[PDB]
Amino acid sequence: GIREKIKLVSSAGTGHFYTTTKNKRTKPEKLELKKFDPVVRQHVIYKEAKIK
Amino acid sequence: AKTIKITQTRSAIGRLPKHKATLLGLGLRRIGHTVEREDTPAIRGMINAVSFMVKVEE
Amino acid sequence: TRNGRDSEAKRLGVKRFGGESVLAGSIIVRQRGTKFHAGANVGCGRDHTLFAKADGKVKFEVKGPKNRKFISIEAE
RNA sequence: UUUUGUAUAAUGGGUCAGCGACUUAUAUUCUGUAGCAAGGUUAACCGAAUAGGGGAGCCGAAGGGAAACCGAGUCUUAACU
RNA sequence: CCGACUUACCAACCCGAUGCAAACUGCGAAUACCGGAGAAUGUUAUCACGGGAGACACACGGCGGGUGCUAACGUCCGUCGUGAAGAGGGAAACAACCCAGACCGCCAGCUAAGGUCCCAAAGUCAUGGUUAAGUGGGAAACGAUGUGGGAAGGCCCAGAC
RNA sequence: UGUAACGGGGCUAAACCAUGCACCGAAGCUGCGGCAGCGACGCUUAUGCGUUGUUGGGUAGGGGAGCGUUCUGUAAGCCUG
RNA sequence: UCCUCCUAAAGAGUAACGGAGGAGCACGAAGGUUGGCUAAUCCUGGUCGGACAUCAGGAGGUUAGUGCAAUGGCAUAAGCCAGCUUGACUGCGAGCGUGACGGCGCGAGCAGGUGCGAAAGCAGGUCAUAGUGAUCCGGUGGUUCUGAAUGGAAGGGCCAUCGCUCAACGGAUAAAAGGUACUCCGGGGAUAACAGGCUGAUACCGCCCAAGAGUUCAUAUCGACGGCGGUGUUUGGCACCU
RNA sequence: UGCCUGGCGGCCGUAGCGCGGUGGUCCCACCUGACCCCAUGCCGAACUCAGAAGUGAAACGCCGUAGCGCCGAUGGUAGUGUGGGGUCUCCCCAUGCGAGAGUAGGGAACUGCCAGGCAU
Repeated sequence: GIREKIKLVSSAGTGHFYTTTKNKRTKPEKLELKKFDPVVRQHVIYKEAKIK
Repeated sequence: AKTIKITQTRSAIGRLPKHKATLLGLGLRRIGHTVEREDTPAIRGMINAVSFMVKVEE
Repeated sequence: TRNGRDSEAKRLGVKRFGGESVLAGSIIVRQRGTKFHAGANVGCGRDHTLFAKADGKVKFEVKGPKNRKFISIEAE
């Protein structure tokens, strides 16, 4: 179970976040995707952050 | 109406559940009990189903 | 020994047989592969489950050049 | 009595007489019965007193939601066919 | 280097013929299961809600099997019957096998399984065969001019054994 | 331990096979009389009464209806030298 | 604890310290869409090149491949290649399947917004089935929902999520190994040791065929390779009696 | 209404291979050329565009042919539900259902809609 879990924080300034897993040894670069933000009701860019 | 007489000739103690249900469908209740039923394919099939223990006279 | 393990039964098989009136969305058969293929008014779910899309009576038939078993929902 | 199963060579009793085991208090649910009925009922207490007074309270006729809140509607959801 | 022939040797693929498989299927039942329609029968036998349970050690017999030695009144499942929780009659006796389900009384009748010489109720019943071992009234591989019935075959009054 | 592998006596059928007709045989079924439960049906229901089907083996257990015993009211009544 | 086949008796389900194998992961592409393609193996020819690299043609028709075990699928490909992308969306869900329950699983369609495609349409993860942990307590972010006189706040709620090889995997606690012949109590022949019972693998004693040993000659006496029984008789098997 | 060709089906081998023959007026296929539209992990082979000099050689369609594949009775066999029986590891009887394999045999598809070309 080397694949550890992370969270994708929205760029819209709202505190919303998705959650998923990634292999930090073979993909060191950050993750960026367009996901739906239900607070603003628009598809915004989500950026990878520390799960904490 | 072309009826026939069915008479139970053997006990239903050790018989199958389906056999007991067939006997109840025919209306037989004990050994020697005779009932009169219509001569239809359904009654004929029930008789043939439990033919070893009933006797039909026509 | 080393042969004591087994898995729980998945309760597969045909759940609604031919000529049975069903409501829309009801499962007809739970299968592993595509043993039966979806016909008219029947959809194929994520795990290859064939489900009715409209109310009617189930119809089994053999069709296609590969003699595949199709399930369709006859109009009612 | 216990058992799948006991004449069992499985348990108990020598015999007789007396005594010996689902009760009592307080709460809760269901059934029957009696009173009153969208109402029913009082507890401590007063009282020469199982009467009468006492409605402090409890249950019911409204519910939804975690809640503010709304209400024959309410919750989810930005909003529900 | 190429190679040379044949040698009671093994042998891929393919072709023909013949088997085996629970974890093989180009085939494939009977049953069982689900649904629809119809008639008859059954004291709603069916389902839902509420009050009270008990039970979660099962046993044998038939059929389909795993495991064991195709051992066990062995063990574990499916399904039915019986016992559990069920008396009566039969199998000598014998919860589980066969016949059959006890509301009570009768010094009445007919039958089931099983029987009919005596214990002990009922045929020393009728017709035609078989057995000579008390076989019936416990058992196998194998051995034998025991004996009854049937269809052929080889040698034979140019003489068979 | 004693015949001890028909239950026994005994049987050349009183064994076996095939056919047929009798009879015995159970708390099964039928007859007669009696008690009780549940459904149809009708009475003028004493709210249970004719007929009528049909049911009545039973452990754990569930439901219903009772007998009898001591004490209290009825009861300073009633029975009893 | 979970997954696949058989046992499993042609619907479902079904046990054993039954027969065989796997899982406690992986993937920002190995997911979505559009467009395109067809393997395994063998023969022939060809420089290093070889039984086997890459090339051309033929036979073959999925015996190949699927991220991994097995089963069921798959050519319209679910298998392989390329372009663009995040539907690995948020709130819901008619109606079913499977569970005693907790729960687990399939699902068209509605609303907003998105990707691919000209479009019809497809997309709520991966061909499907393993890849997992209830609750309590505590941590982080968002939201006046709540806030014990009032206004805040602390704490609590809701939404999103984290921390258990709690692996004895429905988890007794955050936290736990041994001896008793010094023993002791409540029970069970529900369960072992002795003996009895059923059976006879094992043990013992016979019998069937006869290659051979016996100078020649199977059967005077033995008898290989094999076969069929008897006794209850050793060690057992079962747990029916105590 | 007759033949041939093309497109979309019904059906999924009695419909599929193999062998021999045959077809170009139209249709279809190979064919000619590639600045352009578009394309090759190289290549106008595929995909794409602009066309008609040549050929039915390949492919494809049609016809014939039993060397295969395929379909397939009747009868018998195996299995089995119910009841009964035996010498009970396995069978038999009454009754109902009844295969698989194999045998005789069948078999070179049949059909619907539209369009084009040639004859009536």
